[PDB]
Amino acid sequence: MQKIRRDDEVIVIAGKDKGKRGKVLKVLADDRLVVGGVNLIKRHTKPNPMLGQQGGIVEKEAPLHVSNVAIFNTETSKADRVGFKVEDGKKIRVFKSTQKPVQ
Amino acid sequence: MKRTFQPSTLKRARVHGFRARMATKNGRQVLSRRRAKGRKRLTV
Amino acid sequence: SRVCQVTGKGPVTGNNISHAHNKTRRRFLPNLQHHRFWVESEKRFVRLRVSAKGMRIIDKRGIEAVLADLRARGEKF
Amino acid sequence: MNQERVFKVLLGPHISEKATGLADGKSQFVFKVATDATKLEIKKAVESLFSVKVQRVTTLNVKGKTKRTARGLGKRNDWKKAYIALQPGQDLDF
Amino acid sequence: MKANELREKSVEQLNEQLLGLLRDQFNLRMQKATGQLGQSHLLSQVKRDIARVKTVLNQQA
RNA sequence: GGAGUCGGCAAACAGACUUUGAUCCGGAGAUCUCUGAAUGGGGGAACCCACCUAGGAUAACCUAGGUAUCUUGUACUGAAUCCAUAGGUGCAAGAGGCGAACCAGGGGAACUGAAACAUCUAAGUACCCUGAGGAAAAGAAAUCAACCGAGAUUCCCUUAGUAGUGGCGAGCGAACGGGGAUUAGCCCUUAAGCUUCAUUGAUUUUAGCGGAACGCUCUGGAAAGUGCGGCCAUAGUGGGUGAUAGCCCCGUACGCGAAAGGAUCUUUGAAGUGAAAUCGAGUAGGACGGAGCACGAGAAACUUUGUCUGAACAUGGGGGGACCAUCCUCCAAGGCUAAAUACUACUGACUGACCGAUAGUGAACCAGUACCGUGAGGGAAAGGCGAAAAGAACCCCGGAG
RNA sequence: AACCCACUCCCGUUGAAAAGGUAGGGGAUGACUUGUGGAUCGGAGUGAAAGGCUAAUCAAGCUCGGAGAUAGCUGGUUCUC
RNA sequence: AGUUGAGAAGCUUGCUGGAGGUAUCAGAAGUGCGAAUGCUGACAUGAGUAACGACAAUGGGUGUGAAAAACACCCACGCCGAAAGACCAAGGGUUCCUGCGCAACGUUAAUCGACGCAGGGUUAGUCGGUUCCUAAGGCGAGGCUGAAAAGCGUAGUCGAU
Ligand SMILES: [Mg+2]
Ligand SMILES: [Mg+2]
Ligand SMILES: [Mg+2]
Ligand SMILES: [Mg+2]
Ligand SMILES: [Mg+2]
Ligand SMILES: [Mg+2]
Ligand SMILES: [Mg+2]
Ligand SMILES: [Mg+2]
Ligand SMILES: [Mg+2]
Ligand SMILES: [Mg+2]
Ligand SMILES: [Mg+2]
Ligand SMILES: [Mg+2]
Ligand SMILES: [Mg+2]
Ligand SMILES: [Mg+2]
Ligand SMILES: [Mg+2]
Ligand SMILES: [Mg+2]
Ligand SMILES: [Mg+2]
Ligand SMILES: [Mg+2]
Ligand SMILES: [Mg+2]
Ligand SMILES: [Mg+2]
Ligand SMILES: [Mg+2]
Ligand SMILES: [Mg+2]
Ligand SMILES: [Mg+2]
Ligand SMILES: [Mg+2]
Ligand SMILES: [Mg+2]
Ligand SMILES: [Mg+2]
Ligand SMILES: [Mg+2]
Ligand SMILES: [Mg+2]
Ligand SMILES: [Mg+2]
Ligand SMILES: [Mg+2]
Ligand SMILES: [Mg+2]
Ligand SMILES: [Mg+2]
Ligand SMILES: [Mg+2]
Ligand SMILES: [Mg+2]
Ligand SMILES: [Mg+2]
Ligand SMILES: [Mg+2]
Ligand SMILES: [Mg+2]
Ligand SMILES: [Mg+2]
Ligand SMILES: [Mg+2]
Ligand SMILES: [Mg+2]
Ligand SMILES: [Mg+2]
Ligand SMILES: [Mg+2]
Ligand SMILES: [Mg+2]
Ligand SMILES: [Mg+2]
Ligand SMILES: [Mg+2]
Ligand SMILES: [Mg+2]
Ligand SMILES: [Mg+2]
Ligand SMILES: [Mg+2]
Ligand SMILES: [Mg+2]
Ligand SMILES: [Mg+2]
Ligand SMILES: [Mg+2]
Ligand SMILES: [Mg+2]
Ligand SMILES: [Mg+2]
Ligand SMILES: [Mg+2]
Ligand SMILES: [Mg+2]
Ligand SMILES: [Mg+2]
Ligand SMILES: [Mg+2]
Ligand SMILES: [Mg+2]
Ligand SMILES: [Mg+2]
Ligand SMILES: [Mg+2]
Ligand SMILES: [Mg+2]
Ligand SMILES: [Mg+2]
Ligand SMILES: [Mg+2]
Ligand SMILES: [Mg+2]
Ligand SMILES: [Mg+2]
Ligand SMILES: [Mg+2]
Ligand SMILES: [Mg+2]
Ligand SMILES: [Mg+2]
Ligand SMILES: [Mg+2]
Ligand SMILES: [Mg+2]
Ligand SMILES: [Mg+2]
Ligand SMILES: [Mg+2]
Ligand SMILES: [Mg+2]
Ligand SMILES: [Mg+2]
Ligand SMILES: [Mg+2]
Ligand SMILES: [Mg+2]
Ligand SMILES: [Mg+2]
Ligand SMILES: [Mg+2]
Ligand SMILES: [Mg+2]
Ligand SMILES: [Mg+2]
Ligand SMILES: [Mg+2]
Ligand SMILES: [Mg+2]
Ligand SMILES: [Mg+2]
Ligand SMILES: [Mg+2]
Ligand SMILES: [Mg+2]
Ligand SMILES: [Mg+2]
Ligand SMILES: [Mg+2]
Ligand SMILES: [Mg+2]
Ligand SMILES: [Mg+2]
Ligand SMILES: [Mg+2]
Ligand SMILES: [Mg+2]
Ligand SMILES: [Mg+2]
Ligand SMILES: [Mg+2]
Repeated sequence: MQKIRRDDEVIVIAGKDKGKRGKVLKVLADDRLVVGGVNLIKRHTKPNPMLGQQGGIVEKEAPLHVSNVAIFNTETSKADRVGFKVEDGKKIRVFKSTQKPVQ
Repeated sequence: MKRTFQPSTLKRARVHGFRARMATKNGRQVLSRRRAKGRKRLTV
Repeated sequence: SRVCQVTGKGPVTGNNISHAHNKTRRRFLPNLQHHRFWVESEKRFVRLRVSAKGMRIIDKRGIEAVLADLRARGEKF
Repeated sequence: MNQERVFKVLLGPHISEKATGLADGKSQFVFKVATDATKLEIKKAVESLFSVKVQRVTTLNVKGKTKRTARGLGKRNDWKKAYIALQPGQDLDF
Repeated sequence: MKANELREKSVEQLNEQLLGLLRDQFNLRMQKATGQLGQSHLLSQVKRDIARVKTVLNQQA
């Protein structure tokens, strides 16, 4: 089971945005994630009149590696690793420091 | 000047064709020796 | 081919040695002829390509018994 | 012919400027059909589905154009065509 | 069209179920030829429906 | 299982799929065009033309089955010819083709060496052909030894480059006897064993599950790196994350897991086989021509056979390197038998004082491809932006270059 | 004349062409010329016979194997004192 | 670039480069290249030289175009006409037509093209095949022969020219 899921609450560790918070938007393959509000780029695309039209300069996020973010423990307010807890009938993700469920 | 290769598809299929190699065991080993090299053509 | 029906003898190979001891390949062939044998329990002649040594066996063991051996081993004479 | 084959013989109308001229001046329609469709099958299928009275069908086989690319020489699919002649006045609408 | 719902019928009214899809598969190809098709996914979906009916139609014996 | 997905080059634009469980992974099942042993008949492979039966239409057909040859058994029938033999039909079961090496046979070179060359060597090699199996073959003394004894076959080390053999030239080359790997014998007054089912249990295999421990500071685009202090260990020289990570991620040590298929070892019921009937006759021995034995006719014993002959019956027969006498030791002309042994086209795991794009496979890339040849056949070149496309909006010269 | 052939000169020889061209030349109802399909081949085929031809290769084709044949013969053999 | 040794060589630094290197002493070599008419790529000299492929032959006007000796049209010249015209077979396989193009191909330029891209185009009871029949020849149930592969051949069934 994935430790970092979609629509999570994470925090950036390592990278230029080290210390920012956001929510996971897209979980790309080959271990890359799109986290809202971090790693912003500007893309310049020719608005050629051929084949309709196109945009100019755009702002959008750029995927960063999956090992550069961690779950935010919003009780101690710091990055924590996670584990998988014994099942009543199903696995649940829990924090390593406090052994408490994450949602 | 007349050159050596004067094409014809009927005389091509009756000498080098698939059904001409499968008639004799000496031509059946040409096919096996070509299926082992990995050829894509394998027959004229 | 040149194989005795009742004994299975077939051609073999060997050498010719000249006085200077030159060796060349050769073959030894069985001495086999066609011959009709009277079969009493069938009232007709049966023709076989048997060797001369195969006739000595037929004379000794009989012909009805020899034909039985050929029948068992799938010989169509 | 089994009713399963009835729907598997016609593939669609053929769109061209020559087909549009025939559909007006001679009441003749051009279709794309299966490569193993005989003239008898096409005649029965057009009447069965479209509810018309076809009078004659001709047929021709079209080769696949061969195109050149950096990785070799690829070619398209051979297909079949049929000119279907209807009665003097009626439309082969869908 | 789940195969569970398909086993609730009989061969007599499954064969008309297969004929109903042949209309639908044909009509969608007539629209595609003229270019006035908007529901492009329906081509690949109808193909799967016929294959499933023919699957169950083989299990009755 | 647990949330994304509609394979890649290869990106884009639409249509969609779903926590009422998708894509994905494993077991089983269904469908499985045409050609190819190709098998209804032909044929220039991927094409052409049919027949019979059952069912369905009414027009110019549809659906499902079958129809090659040969071998074996069986039922019917029936030529010269009276009877029956050959033959002709219909049924059942089996074979056919492919595959790198290994195995047992059939046929079988030459270059070369001898500083020439014939006998000899290379060599029973290369090559061609035929069968079988996961192994094959050989196997239970008509064997050796030497008057003391051993005890089926197969493989390894010695004996030993020794005794022999050889235009006694170049060369070829044992055995006896020792040390080991393996352990096993049983039948023709019918056995061990081997198959195929039906059972009694166990173990593996085809997917997966959990899996411990790091904070602060400096340089820097980015910290894993500097400095300071901790924690985990049956897990510390694994891979990669924006530079060098036991504690960031995937893993690792270590424990768990199979609706259902495959395999193995297991007890006991059955059927079949072993299987040749009754201890071995055209057999042992002999003459001529060959082959094999380390042994090339040599004092040349022994095995085998193309031609021709040809015994005795346990007070009998074979062998002990010409031959004879005496002693010793075995019982041929009927069979079955595991392990130790050979190989790897194929799959998995780990490793390397192996290569790092003229190297390593011919081939890191859409390579047995492009290209060359009528064909068999021959056979290339060609890797790297950046951490992330953020791959250069907009203006000017220029042919809307 | 067409068609088949190739006696002379010159050009061309890195050619327009790995055997031609322009001028003349021989046969042109025959032992003639030609299309299509078929048969014979490597110590073998075929030859009105030149050892000629058998896919631009012939006093023994091409291809892959024995094979890295053999070479008392040429050539080459890499840093320092 | 400077410097140190008798030599193969060593060391210290400036610039480029952007992630790996290996002191000392031992251990293994695919361990040192100017030659082999050596092998593979790249690049020189000849040299801006020979040649631009039948010596039927071209001259103006207009148009398009960034740009016309070569493109399209018009007037006027030349050449073939038992072909240098038209049509079948073999062989080839989209070279056919239209719209948009000029990087490369065209022995020069190109607005043109048998060139690039994308669409379109081949309609049969009588034409040519297939189905029917056979020639040379091929294969060939049984059969005869042959170490094995296999050879020949009967019934038969393929094979047009
Ligand atoms: Mg021929
Ligand atoms: Mg070719
Ligand atoms: Mg010899
Ligand atoms: Mg037609
Ligand atoms: Mg295709
Ligand atoms: Mg078939
Ligand atoms: Mg056939
Ligand atoms: Mg057939
Ligand atoms: Mg077989
Ligand atoms: Mg032999
Ligand atoms: Mg020799
Ligand atoms: Mg020597
Ligand atoms: Mg010599
Ligand atoms: Mg010598
Ligand atoms: Mg000599
Ligand atoms: Mg020899
Ligand atoms: Mg087997
Ligand atoms: Mg055995
Ligand atoms: Mg015995
Ligand atoms: Mg022994
Ligand atoms: Mg004793
Ligand atoms: Mg001498
Ligand atoms: Mg896990
Ligand atoms: Mg962990
Ligand atoms: Mg690490
Ligand atoms: Mg950290
Ligand atoms: Mg038996
Ligand atoms: Mg006996
Ligand atoms: Mg005995
Ligand atoms: Mg004897
Ligand atoms: Mg004798
Ligand atoms: Mg002898
Ligand atoms: Mg001898
Ligand atoms: Mg001597
Ligand atoms: Mg004898
Ligand atoms: Mg004896
Ligand atoms: Mg003796
Ligand atoms: Mg045995
Ligand atoms: Mg390479
Ligand atoms: Mg490099
Ligand atoms: Mg290469
Ligand atoms: Mg001519
Ligand atoms: Mg001549
Ligand atoms: Mg002359
Ligand atoms: Mg003159
Ligand atoms: Mg003349
Ligand atoms: Mg002349
Ligand atoms: Mg005259
Ligand atoms: Mg004359
Ligand atoms: Mg003629
Ligand atoms: Mg021949
Ligand atoms: Mg000759
Ligand atoms: Mg020649
Ligand atoms: Mg020769
Ligand atoms: Mg010779
Ligand atoms: Mg050649
Ligand atoms: Mg050649
Ligand atoms: Mg050599
Ligand atoms: Mg050799
Ligand atoms: Mg030298
Ligand atoms: Mg770096
Ligand atoms: Mg590194
Ligand atoms: Mg070192
Ligand atoms: Mg070297
Ligand atoms: Mg050099
Ligand atoms: Mg030198
Ligand atoms: Mg050189
Ligand atoms: Mg030179
Ligand atoms: Mg120059
Ligand atoms: Mg000059
Ligand atoms: Mg000059
Ligand atoms: Mg000049
Ligand atoms: Mg000129
Ligand atoms: Mg010229
Ligand atoms: Mg020209
Ligand atoms: Mg002009
Ligand atoms: Mg002008
Ligand atoms: Mg001109
Ligand atoms: Mg004139
Ligand atoms: Mg054609
Ligand atoms: Mg083209
Ligand atoms: Mg054109
Ligand atoms: Mg144009
Ligand atoms: Mg230009
Ligand atoms: Mg140009
Ligand atoms: Mg074109
Ligand atoms: Mg016919
Ligand atoms: Mg005939
Ligand atoms: Mg024949
Ligand atoms: Mg036969
Ligand atoms: Mg016929
Ligand atoms: Mg015919
Ligand atoms: Mg004809």
